[PDB]
Amino acid sequence: ANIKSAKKRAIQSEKARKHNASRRSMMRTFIKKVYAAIEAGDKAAAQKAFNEMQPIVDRQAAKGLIHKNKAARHKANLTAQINKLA
Amino acid sequence: MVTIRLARHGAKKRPFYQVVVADSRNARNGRFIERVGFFNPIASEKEEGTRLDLDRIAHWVGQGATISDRVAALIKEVNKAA
Amino acid sequence: VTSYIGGEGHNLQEHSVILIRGGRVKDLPGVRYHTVRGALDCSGVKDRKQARSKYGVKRPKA
Amino acid sequence: ARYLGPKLKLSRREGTDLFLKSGVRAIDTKCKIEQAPGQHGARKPRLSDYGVQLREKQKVRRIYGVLERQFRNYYKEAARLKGNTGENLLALLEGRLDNVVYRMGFGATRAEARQLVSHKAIMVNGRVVNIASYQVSPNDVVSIREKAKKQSRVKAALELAEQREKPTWLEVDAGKMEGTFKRKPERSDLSADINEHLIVELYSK
Amino acid sequence: KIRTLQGRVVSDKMEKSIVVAIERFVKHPIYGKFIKRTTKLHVHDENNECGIGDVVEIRECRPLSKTKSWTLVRVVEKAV
Amino acid sequence: SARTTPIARYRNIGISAHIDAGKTTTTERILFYTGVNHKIGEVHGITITSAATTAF
Amino acid sequence: VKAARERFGRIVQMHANKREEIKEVRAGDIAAAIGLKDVTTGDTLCDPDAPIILERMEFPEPVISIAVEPK
RNA sequence: AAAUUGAAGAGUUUGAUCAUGGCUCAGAUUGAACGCUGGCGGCAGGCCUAACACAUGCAAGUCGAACGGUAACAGGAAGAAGCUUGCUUCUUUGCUGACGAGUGGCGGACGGGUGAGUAAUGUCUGGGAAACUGCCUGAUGGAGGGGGAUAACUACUGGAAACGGUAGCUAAUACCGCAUAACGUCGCAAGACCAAAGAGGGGGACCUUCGGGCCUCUUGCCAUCGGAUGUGCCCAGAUGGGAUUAGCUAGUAGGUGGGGUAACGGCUCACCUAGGCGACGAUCCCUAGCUGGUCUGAGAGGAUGACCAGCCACACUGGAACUGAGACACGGUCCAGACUCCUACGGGAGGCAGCAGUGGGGAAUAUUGCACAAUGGGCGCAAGCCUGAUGCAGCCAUGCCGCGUGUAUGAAGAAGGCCUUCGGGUUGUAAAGUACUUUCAGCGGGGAGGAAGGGAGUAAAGUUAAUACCUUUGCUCAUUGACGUUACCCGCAGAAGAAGCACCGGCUAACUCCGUGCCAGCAGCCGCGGUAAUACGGAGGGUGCAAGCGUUAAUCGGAAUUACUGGGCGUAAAGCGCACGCAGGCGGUUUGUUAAGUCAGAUGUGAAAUCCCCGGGCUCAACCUGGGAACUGCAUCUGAUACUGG
Ligand SMILES: [Mg+2]
Ligand SMILES: [Mg+2]
Ligand SMILES: [Mg+2]
Ligand SMILES: [Mg+2]
Ligand SMILES: [Mg+2]
Ligand SMILES: [Mg+2]
Ligand SMILES: [Mg+2]
Ligand SMILES: [Mg+2]
Ligand SMILES: [Mg+2]
Ligand SMILES: [Mg+2]
Ligand SMILES: [Mg+2]
Ligand SMILES: [Mg+2]
Ligand SMILES: [Mg+2]
Ligand SMILES: [Mg+2]
Ligand SMILES: [Mg+2]
Ligand SMILES: [Mg+2]
Ligand SMILES: [Mg+2]
Ligand SMILES: [Mg+2]
Ligand SMILES: [Mg+2]
Repeated sequence: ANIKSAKKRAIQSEKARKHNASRRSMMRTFIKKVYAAIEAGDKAAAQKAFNEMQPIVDRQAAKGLIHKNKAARHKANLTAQINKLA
Repeated sequence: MVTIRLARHGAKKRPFYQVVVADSRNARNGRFIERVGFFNPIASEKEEGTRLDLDRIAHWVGQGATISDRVAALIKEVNKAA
Repeated sequence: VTSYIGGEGHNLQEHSVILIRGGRVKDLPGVRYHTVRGALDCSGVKDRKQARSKYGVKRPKA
Repeated sequence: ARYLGPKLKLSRREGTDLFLKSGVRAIDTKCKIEQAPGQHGARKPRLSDYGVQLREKQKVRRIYGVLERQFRNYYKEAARLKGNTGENLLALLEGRLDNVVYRMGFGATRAEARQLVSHKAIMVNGRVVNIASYQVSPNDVVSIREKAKKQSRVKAALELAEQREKPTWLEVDAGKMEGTFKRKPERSDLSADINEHLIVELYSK
Repeated sequence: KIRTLQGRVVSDKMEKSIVVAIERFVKHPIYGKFIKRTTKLHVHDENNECGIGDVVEIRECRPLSKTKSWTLVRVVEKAV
Repeated sequence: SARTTPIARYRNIGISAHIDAGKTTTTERILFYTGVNHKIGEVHGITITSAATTAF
Repeated sequence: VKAARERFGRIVQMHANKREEIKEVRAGDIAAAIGLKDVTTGDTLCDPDAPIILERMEFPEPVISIAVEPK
């Protein structure tokens, strides 16, 4: 980068990348656990995982790491699949 | 940011400004939304050098537009001198 | 291409770097361009003081 | 932008008076009107259909002291203007300032009229102009700066003014040397010896 | 109120979809002769209530597929 | 604007001699002695002569 | 010498460790100009008011002549 | 009133004619080049080639009124007072006027450049639904309580540089929980969950821990629902050439589910069906940014897409994402490829299709200028700072416009030149001389306007506890101009310094003499030159334009010479050797219906500029500009039903 501004933006974007990727990685795991419970056929634990994951996506939506409509899609289709199964 | 701005047309050394509503992210003589009025700082002093439709200006400022410093000087001057 | 050299006499030879212009010569078949006298290597016609601009002749002082 | 050559060769070319001299002496005394310039001017050739139209245009250009660029602009303006282009062009050439300066009596020649207008010697409605192409509108007044009011040349032109015919569309006052442009003259004001449709025939080629 | 186009169905083989041909007369830009121009559209058709040559009423809608943006409103004549 | 150095101070000289009499060596040494003289005054680089140069 | 009109600018001085841009050149000094359209050795560039020619120039006549063809 | 009301031909085939038919010219126009020549000013334009490579300098910063701080210069108190005349004021501390680097916020996705790619993830016109949207707005409400890190810094230390590496320390409007939770999200409902940040100014009673408490003003923060603006998506029509390109497609075409996008969608995946496009030109190949518009044309058309404005696409090339409201980002990151540069050889750096400029290519296209004075943009409470956007300046007759290079008089009419029937005319008022003038250019002086604002205050009103702080409006004061020695005006003297280019056989305005002798040469066409050349070369004379004049290049017109307007096919070019026949084109006549074509009205749109009309300002004009007209093109509603269609 040939400008102080661009240089500073490089390091800031690097920190933002790592920090945001940490939230994304930790977030996807809960959806993956719920999805695994789906063919695991559990009844209490499926809702347990859903109740544990529905708040974590909300912080992400609030800070904008994801979009609120994306979080709505996740929780809506997940609860649809759980209501279908249980 | 919708803003009230002046587009400088006319031959060089004799400006002539078009008072128009536009977007802040556009050039001075670039894409605008709709014309409001004009201004001539080289007016003959015997013919009017500032025409400016206050109706659309009021509509836009109530809509959420921003009036530039030169435009504000014009509103003040027209509302006092007439 | 082949180009025609107008005017009375010329000082042109092998490896001469000229500037040709358009214009077809009817009598010579195959010739469709003229040589601009007074530009680059081509010299002005000598003793031609009518229509000098046609042949790149500076105004003679008189 | 101006002809600096002889002023009687032009008149000899058309075999008619051009009013290019003040008129102190007779034109036929001062030169040979009926003989064209040059050693062949004794012989009268045949003027073609293009010849007569060119001849008339080139004549009018010498009467009114204009060049071809401006004269074509005048033709285009007259053609654009509603009415009859033939007279409209003459109306514009009348509206030429130095022309009305000549007409109202401040110059025995349009050449001297241009000389005077060039040196801020003429003002219109008080405002001084030095452009000879200045278009004069009806109800406008012209005069002289007090510096050039002392000039004897304008005084001498004053006596020739009433010697020649007074234009209708001009009202003058030699007392304080000021004139007024009533309205653009129509066709009949100017001499019928100048044909107008030849011009439009030429420029509608 | 809603817009209205009417055409003739030409292909019904696709499941829950149809192909509608729209014919209109336009004056030729250069010569002036009136020629018929044809546009074919893929129209959503649930329950497969269309055949071949049946005149069809269609309406513009959401993009329901890669090449389907129109839906059946009514069919006016059947079994030609 | 104003002449920083008086015209009388200026010295326009040329080093001339036979081949290998040491003309380049002398010009390089002169440039070095001037550079060191005006660098020591503050403190207690690639150099090429080519055409005419200036020094104090 | 060539009776022609040119303009200066981009004057440069040599300092034995760098070459430095200079805005003006005073009498009794040596300077180099860049972008001169038509100028040769022995040419007097002087103030437009006074066209002066100073001692012209002297060039040694050639002593060795060969013929060069490009190949 | 006014706003498209406008249309020329000529030369050339033949012994001669008519026709057909091609070629050429007379007209406008240019981002022009070159030849000759060249005074001034205004406005505009200025690499059409190599999207060739780039040296050098600038083109994107700001905010201490966010936070830890003080590196550097100016102070404040002290101080051995450094000091002796307290003359000099020689230490100390962010202590602050201010502020480097640092964290953080916002901007860097705007502004600017180019047209390579793209015949369509493009543009123009008209429609839509399934979306998002920083800053600027409007309303409803919250803004409580903590925690863990880390930069800078310290210590050590690697490095030539670029830049670092380990161990501690330090905050925040950085980060993260917790509290709260609705007109928000999910869920048929019950129910579950989601955020925040403070910072500056002043202060009456009280006030200690002198830091505070509290109160007031301004501003910022959080959630929602809006508006505006901007953007994404979809559909229809239109938007080059080629059949010596006829078949093309396999996520292909549709469907069911699952995933994914801000949003709908083979976006994507797994199955299932067997599609889909194409002669109304698919596929393939070549070319190409598109539009408003520009040139031309009577129009219909033709050519075109510089400048100005809208949109698109690109940023050494090929990819890829990250951050971010917004990018797959000209001056940001990673990888690969080609190229170049520095080096201590240990390793590093870069991308002018930004402003200038360089080389190279070319017939050809300019200065490494100034100012942020004005408009505008970014940041900031403001002042301010940045802005190669912009304003201006320089070069270029590159175009348009204007104006000058003198005015009047001046005769056997000088000299000389030219021809001459030796009579003369001729250049020619032309010159010389005589009176007048100074436009412009020079000199010296004066002299607007582009300048609004913003500061020091001064008064008045709101706000509260406040005659504080702040907000709003008048008055005083100093002022703010790069251009710039501005436009413009004034006095000097002198005509003083300012004309050239092309042509003269016909087309086509302009004619003789002398040289040569089918040579030399001219020529757009027809054609001139073989001893008288109005056509070659020179002179004289004349003609046409003019600070320009010619040639060349290119487009249209003339060309009704691709004929839609508006052509032909017996012999001039042109009826397939003939027939059947699909597609297509067209189709007797009446009754009813529909309203597809057609027509009427309305409405919305057809960006602005440009064009055209009437007016205004630059002394006029070019130029700038107010209003109109036009943009007849598209959509949608309502009708009309004679004709064509169903
Ligand atoms: Mg001119
Ligand atoms: Mg030796
Ligand atoms: Mg040596
Ligand atoms: Mg190349
Ligand atoms: Mg291309
Ligand atoms: Mg960038
Ligand atoms: Mg760059
Ligand atoms: Mg450049
Ligand atoms: Mg800077
Ligand atoms: Mg043609
Ligand atoms: Mg035609
Ligand atoms: Mg024919
Ligand atoms: Mg035949
Ligand atoms: Mg037959
Ligand atoms: Mg058939
Ligand atoms: Mg019928
Ligand atoms: Mg209808
Ligand atoms: Mg207008
Ligand atoms: Mg318009």
